[PDB]
Amino acid sequence: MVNPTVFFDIAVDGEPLGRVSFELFADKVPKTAENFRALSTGEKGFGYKGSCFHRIIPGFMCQGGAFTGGKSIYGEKFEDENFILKHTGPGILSMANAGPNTNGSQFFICTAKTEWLDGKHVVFGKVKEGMNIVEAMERFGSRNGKTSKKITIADCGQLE
Ligand SMILES: CCOC(=O)CNC(=O)NCc1ccc(N)cc1
Repeated sequence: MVNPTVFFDIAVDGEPLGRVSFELFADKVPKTAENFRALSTGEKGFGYKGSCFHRIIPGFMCQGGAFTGGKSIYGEKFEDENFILKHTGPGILSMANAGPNTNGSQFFICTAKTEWLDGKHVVFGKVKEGMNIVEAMERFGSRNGKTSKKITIADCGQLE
């Protein structure tokens, strides 16, 4: 089977910035890819639509996925599936966590190589189209992650 592709339409204080799409590496991390895919379509009855990027650190990453801390599709938190894929550069999609085996819905998009996270955060996808949109988002962050405008996922879903 072809790896899934999903998309986010990004808005800044309600004004459209464009569409970002992601390849999900289901061939290496099937359970982790399936969680993000289903949260993007809304098929379990909840997910990423309407949520914000709450933590943005320029030169590092954009983090989102906490909706009313977030939750996985497998009921609160699931195990680290593997560490096959590494944090190799801009556009890498990886799971946020609060220690071992604490994956939920929160995720981050890298804007640099973040090798110090290897073996602790599960990498599961990469930006395919719209990397410049992620770079534009990054400009609304700060040292501590606070955003100066409301950066939201206005819409989301599956393309393949
Ligand atoms: C670049 C990645 O940096 C972090 O992951 C920092 N930790 C973090 O935000 N922890 C909060 C959190 C709570 C519950 C779940 N499920 C996931 C995350």
